[PDB]
Amino acid sequence: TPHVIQQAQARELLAQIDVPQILHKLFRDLAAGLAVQPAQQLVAFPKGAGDFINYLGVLAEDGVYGVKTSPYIVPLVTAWTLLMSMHNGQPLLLCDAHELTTARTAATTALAVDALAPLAARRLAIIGSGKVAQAHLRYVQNLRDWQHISLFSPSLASTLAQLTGLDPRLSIADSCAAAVADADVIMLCTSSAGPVLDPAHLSKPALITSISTNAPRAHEVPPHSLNAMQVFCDYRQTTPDAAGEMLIASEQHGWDKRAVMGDLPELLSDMAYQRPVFFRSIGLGLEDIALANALYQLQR
Amino acid sequence: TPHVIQQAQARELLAQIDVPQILHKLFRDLAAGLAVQPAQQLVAFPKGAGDFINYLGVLAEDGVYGVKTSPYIVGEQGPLVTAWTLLMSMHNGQPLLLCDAHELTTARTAATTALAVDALAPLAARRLAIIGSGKVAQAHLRYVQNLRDWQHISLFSPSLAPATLAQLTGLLSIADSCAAAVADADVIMLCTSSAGPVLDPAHLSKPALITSISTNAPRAHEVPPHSLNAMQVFCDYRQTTPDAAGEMLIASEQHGWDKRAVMGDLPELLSDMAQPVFFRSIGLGLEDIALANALYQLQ
Ligand SMILES: NC(=O)c1ccc[n+]([C@@H]2O[C@H](COP(=O)([O-])OP(=O)(O)OC[C@H]3O[C@@H](n4cnc5c(N)ncnc54)[C@H](OP(=O)(O)O)[C@@H]3O)[C@@H](O)[C@H]2O)c1
Ligand SMILES: NC(=O)c1ccc[n+]([C@@H]2O[C@H](COP(=O)([O-])OP(=O)(O)OC[C@H]3O[C@@H](n4cnc5c(N)ncnc54)[C@H](OP(=O)(O)O)[C@@H]3O)[C@@H](O)[C@H]2O)c1
Ligand SMILES: N[C@@H](CCCC[NH3+])C(=O)O
Repeated sequence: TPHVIQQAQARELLAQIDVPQILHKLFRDLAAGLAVQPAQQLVAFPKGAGDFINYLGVLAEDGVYGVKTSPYIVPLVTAWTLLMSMHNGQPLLLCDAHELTTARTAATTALAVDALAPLAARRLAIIGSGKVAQAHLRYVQNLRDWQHISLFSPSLASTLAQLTGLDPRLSIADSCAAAVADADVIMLCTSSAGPVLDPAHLSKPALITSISTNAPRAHEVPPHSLNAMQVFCDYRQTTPDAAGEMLIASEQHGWDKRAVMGDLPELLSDMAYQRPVFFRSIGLGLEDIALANALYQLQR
Repeated sequence: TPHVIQQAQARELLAQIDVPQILHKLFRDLAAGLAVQPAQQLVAFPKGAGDFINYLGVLAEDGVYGVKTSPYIVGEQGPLVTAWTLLMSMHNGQPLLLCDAHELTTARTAATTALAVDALAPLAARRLAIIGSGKVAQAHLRYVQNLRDWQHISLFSPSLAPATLAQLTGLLSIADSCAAAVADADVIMLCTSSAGPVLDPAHLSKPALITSISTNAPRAHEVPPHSLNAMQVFCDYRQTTPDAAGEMLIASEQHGWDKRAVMGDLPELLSDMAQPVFFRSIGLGLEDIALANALYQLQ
């Protein structure tokens, strides 16, 4: 120790791990106080040259804690996780967490789609076509008897067989509105700073999920729309004070956090469709540390 | 890369670097805006198991940032405390060095206090007292030895009243009490692992420079916090440390002390911008990142 895991081996090890299962466990443990989610810290480089965020997790029950450091340089974004022992204070693992991040994000949304989507859902929209959107598809393509799956990004008109080759039910829409038309579940998987979908423009109640974080107060629905949605999120205690649409809604549209009807801890320990349903994830250090730990236990 | 440097190798490379040099440059560099010193983060483990502190630094000059993590694991008769520094690249966002920072830390703590003693002690200061006799006290004694014409050096810990004879004779007396050790002292260096007061600046026979370094508890402090109201207060970095240093937090919360009485920090002292004297060090990530980066340059 410490084992140093570069990208290739990390991906090989990633493939041998049930991320949905690991995060499922992590949330029930968080619900029971067996894991602790510390605050993130963000530090700007001088002269616009970029930022870095440190994400933390304490897995008390497993006797490990960690930091993922993610620099954004000018646009290069990497991620590395250091796992430390709570028993002897020594480093266990230093792991390239670039792919681990993508997986946990999609698997976290996935857990929320499983807990929240109505059992008989048939139509799926994915907005965004990057790796996070593809992972989202990979991790939700089996959760329901989807008849139809729609995908839209701007760039998609102007490589297309990869996208349609991830599922036989997937077709490229020419517009957001086409993709989401008649959708039971809509997964917003974009880099967008600002709204990509108004829930007022829906033909029926849907489950809407959102993951965009790359911007100060980045958000994918209109902040006012939270007041018209049944609102869920990854963690009650952290996400409302950082999710852009949630801040803006509370500062300007009189939205109160107490309107949050459940987080994943509450959903997955059973403590938590006449209106649309909104699920917000912004990423939790605990997800990063859980995953790195799973690699560490696998690496032994 | 990344290189992993364990304890024994870290010490050897440490012997090859000029710590006071590096910290002098560093603190001038921080005053001039060329490096960022964000606040430390303390995270409690659940159920009284302990905590960790993460120290950050951006050395934008040398194209590196990093994080030193320091777990504090509660034990039966004393905490187990470690320190590992991860140094990252600002060009490609990859790790450069994961280094055991146990001894690096000891060195940058003593050297930080030596910078402070230089800039704050009377140029005609004669008698020196050191409270504590462990690794940190040994480092202090060896970094501050040629800063003044010391005519007497006294030293106290309750165990003396091994690896220090390795520093007794690395540079003069061992007192039988705290009081005896600090009689007529011009500079008193508190170099303990104490969580609470080891010296009351009100029982001194005359004014002195009093320095403090202990971080061996969430709010460790080596002087009664109320005493900060009767002392001219300086610290390593005024932007962050007044909000973490035990005695400053307690004084502010209960003794009506206010952080704006901080008459200077080290960036200010070593850029001529500053003004009984107390100096408080709790460690700063930049110091940690600077020293780690030195070891990385050596490879
Ligand atoms: N919540 C979390 O846990 C977490 C963690 C890390 C990252 N993230 C977020 O995940 C996002 C997706 O990551 P990625 O690697 O898949 O990124 P990416 O490769 O940059 O993909 C972004 C996608 O958003 C699409 N998009 C659709 N409508 C858009 C609109 N109106 N404005 C902007 N973009 C629009 C883009 O279309 P084009 O084809 O036209 O570009 C593109 O396909 C990141 O940008 C980040 O904010 C979330
Ligand atoms: N070690 C580092 O790298 C480093 C770096 C930055 C800050 N610090 C801080 O400095 C502290 C000291 O570190 P160290 O490595 O020198 O520890 P150490 O080797 O255990 O030495 C601590 C010394 O404090 C003495 N001391 C004197 N009066 C005391 C009192 N009233 N209560 C408690 N202790 C008293 C101890 O007495 P005995 O001789 O009777 O045991 C001992 O000599 C750390 O615990 C930490 O807060 C350490
Ligand atoms: N290892 C050090 C702690 C490192 C943190 C320095 N600010 C100690 O014994 O207390």
